[PDB]
This record gives sequence, structure tokens and C-alpha cells, in this order.
Amino acid sequence: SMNPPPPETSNPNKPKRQTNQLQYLLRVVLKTLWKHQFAWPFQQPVDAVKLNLPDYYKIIKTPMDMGTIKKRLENNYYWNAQECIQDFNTMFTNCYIYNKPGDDIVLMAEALEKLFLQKINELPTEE
Ligand SMILES: Cc1nnc2[nH]nc(N)c2c1C
Repeated sequence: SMNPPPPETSNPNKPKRQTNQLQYLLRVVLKTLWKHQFAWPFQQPVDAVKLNLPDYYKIIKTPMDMGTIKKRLENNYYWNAQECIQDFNTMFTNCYIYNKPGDDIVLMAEALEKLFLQKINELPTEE
């Protein structure tokens, strides 16, 4: 029923890059999903105490959220775009695992994922 430590967003010994694909993941992908009317449940780690989800972290062992992704992008945490794309997919999958089909949070994730997929289809060529 307690919250775990959040996912890592800082690690000075992890090697980093600033690349056109990662810039697209911030400027297009994250910004598109973040401004959406359904973003709010996904803008920070799941707070199992506040939201009365005492079993969430019993079930979800690889937590992820757009607040974490935003910090990772803004603080140049990544080496490559695949790492960030995986974080988005982990976030959506966790929601689909934890919740019932057609629940409001699942419809919200699905709408964000539809936009995500459209933007990833247009991921720029690596320069
Ligand atoms: C991301 C997330 N996923 N599953 C959920 N179930 N109920 C919630 N409040 C909730 C949230 C915020």
C-alpha cells in the first residue's frame, strides 16, 4: 500500500546523447500527449496512497509515467529514442494490465496511445 521510490531520472554515470530523434520525442511526442485533456492521470508517478490503490505496486513492477519521461527528456537521461519509446509503452501497458477493459483510465491511455503511435510513425530519420 506504500509508494516505492520513483523510477530513476538522474544518473551521472549513465552515458547520454542529445539527438534529433530524442529532440522529437520531447518537442513533438511528449508535448502532444502532455497538453491533451486526458494527460492528467499520467503526469506523475501513480500515488497509490492518494488514489487508494493498495495493490498497484504489488502488480506493477516497472512503473512509468509522463512526469518521469518529461524529466528524463529535459535532463538528457537517454542514450537513444528506443529507450524513451519503451518508457511510453511501459506506461500504457501498466495501465492496461492494472485496470479493467473500458475503464475511464484505460480509454484515456488508449487516446494518448493513438496520438503516440501517429507521432512515432513519423519519427525523423537519424541525422
Ligand atoms: C496511471 C493510473 N493507472 N491506473 C489507475 N487506476 N486508477 C487510477 N487512479 C490510476 C492511474 C492514475
